[PDB]
Amino acid sequence: YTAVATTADVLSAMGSSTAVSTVTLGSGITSAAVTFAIATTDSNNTWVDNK
Amino acid sequence: YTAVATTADVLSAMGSSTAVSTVTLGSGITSAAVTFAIATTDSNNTWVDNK
Repeated sequence: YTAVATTADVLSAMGSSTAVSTVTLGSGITSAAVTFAIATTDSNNTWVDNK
Repeated sequence: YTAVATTADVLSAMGSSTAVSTVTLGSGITSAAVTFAIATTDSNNTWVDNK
């Protein structure tokens, strides 16, 4: 009743891959990265805030 | 030399259909509209500024 409560859930409502492309294309000042390979061949791709 | 010049071109830089989906999905406070049918079925769709 002093600090606001949190009811975090795994919604996955943003699940669509095309939707993720939309949000990562028109994002603000961001530094989003992708891990897309297994640990023996893993990598991270870091791109522009909004491109 | 006083009024700025204009060199507008047909860019089609957002030619990809998903690119237009991104710009109409991540748009600001807009009123973007779509006409998607011919004169005998012509209409217009108006939707939320960013949804």
